[PDB]
Amino acid sequence: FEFKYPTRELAALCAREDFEPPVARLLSETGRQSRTPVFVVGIYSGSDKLGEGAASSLDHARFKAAMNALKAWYLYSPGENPRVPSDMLEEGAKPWTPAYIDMGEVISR
RNA sequence: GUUUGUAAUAAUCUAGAGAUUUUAAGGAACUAAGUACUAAUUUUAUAAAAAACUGAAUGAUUAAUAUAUCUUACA
Ligand SMILES: [Mg+2]
Ligand SMILES: [Mg+2]
Repeated sequence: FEFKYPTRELAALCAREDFEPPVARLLSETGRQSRTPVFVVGIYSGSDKLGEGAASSLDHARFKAAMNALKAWYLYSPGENPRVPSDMLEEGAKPWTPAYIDMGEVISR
């Protein structure tokens, strides 16, 4: 994954799914006014925590938190060893259950 | 200035080694001041690499974008 303006893609995702607008919140911090600080930022849509990222800058920590929120959306997995439609060709197989079909990747500014 | 000490020549005196006068003379490693007389004097000698990170405050300038499609315009 290589993101470009991940903060806009996450705002567009929440808008598409009708989630509350994403708000970045400082969960923890230490070393502000130092050479290697640690800002732990978490992006919430209402009261639910979507993603979190820890970086040495406030902006970077906010971008890293949005990227991790988008990865969690794209890297959703129903299971590690899921059934494949090719399994029905092998006779003697259980009935096929409809799989999850996504709408498509978010297109943002 | 300080220091050393009264040069030579000349005049006079002297058995003659010398004396007197011109003579506070003539010198001088030194000190101070003044003076550009001498030397600081040959056509871009050498070295020196040169503005970090995060937060905060406060400015300037700017596409600081994405998706679909393969034709579009001119002649
Ligand atoms: Mg004297
Ligand atoms: Mg700096």
